[PDB]
Amino acid sequence: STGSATTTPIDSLDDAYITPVQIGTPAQTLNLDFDTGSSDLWVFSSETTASEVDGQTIYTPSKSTTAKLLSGATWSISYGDGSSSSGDVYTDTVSVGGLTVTGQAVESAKKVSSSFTEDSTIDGLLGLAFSTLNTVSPTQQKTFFDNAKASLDSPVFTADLGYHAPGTYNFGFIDTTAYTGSITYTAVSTKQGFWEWTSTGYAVGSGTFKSTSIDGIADTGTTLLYLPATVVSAYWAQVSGAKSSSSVGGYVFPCSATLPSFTFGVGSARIVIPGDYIDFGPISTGSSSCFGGIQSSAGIGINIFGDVALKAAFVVFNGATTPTLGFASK
Repeated sequence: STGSATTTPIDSLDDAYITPVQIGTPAQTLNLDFDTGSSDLWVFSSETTASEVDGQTIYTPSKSTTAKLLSGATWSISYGDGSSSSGDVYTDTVSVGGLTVTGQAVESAKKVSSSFTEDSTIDGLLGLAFSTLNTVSPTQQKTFFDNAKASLDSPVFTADLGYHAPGTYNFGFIDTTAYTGSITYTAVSTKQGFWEWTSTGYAVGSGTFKSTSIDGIADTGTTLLYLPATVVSAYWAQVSGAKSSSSVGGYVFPCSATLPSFTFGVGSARIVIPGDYIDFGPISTGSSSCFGGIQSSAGIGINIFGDVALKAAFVVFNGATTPTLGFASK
């Protein structure tokens, strides 16, 4: 089997991407944030504290003939921005882009933090990291991809995120029309539960490439590119007026700037992020200070190749017995 679904930015800055997902019978369609950095499929639901729902579409298990309470199971997750959610668990039929999994754990939110309530465009998350990170207790649950894998034509999914435009998530096949040149594959460590890999270096603009190993994760659920402070300083030093602002919480730059590109290495191959991809606009409405799309990972504890980086590539998440990651230009 295969599946293919369009993913769409939630706003004009590509702050996140939502993908329609069918849950239950008859289908209830929710727009979920596909997150290769976590491993829980959770949804706003009829069980979510009413004051914490503000415009989201909810899953109502009682209206699904295929929903079953997973008795005794609970979940609770925190994310990198300090947001969180928790609840109980149903199993139900879940389909993405025509690909169907029966018995998928659907984690129903009883509580969500303010950041989730305030974002009316995201109805939940669909985690695509390794199932070892799944938070369901006392019986850990598998991701949608893990459950689908055996049925897939090939044990892969691909992320093809757009810049200020829709893109595609494919399951079970590699669309050879969706990228240019060849795909370069690179090793993955699953030791931390992530799609963790080592970039071979970077360049800033038309500058010379610096060969240096940068360990990090391929994370569709993070907006920006988070890299070591040395790398990030070298980038922003090429932008007149750019500075790290403690009050804003990262590098800012004059909105009048033209940003240089940023290149990262994948083996002997190179992915070029255009400068425009690194512009996240005014820090507040009407400001002439703009927020940068490359930020330091210092104090996160891991480097993160988030959407800023991934949307410059066609990315293969290869879930074969020995997992790997593939990157191509597009």
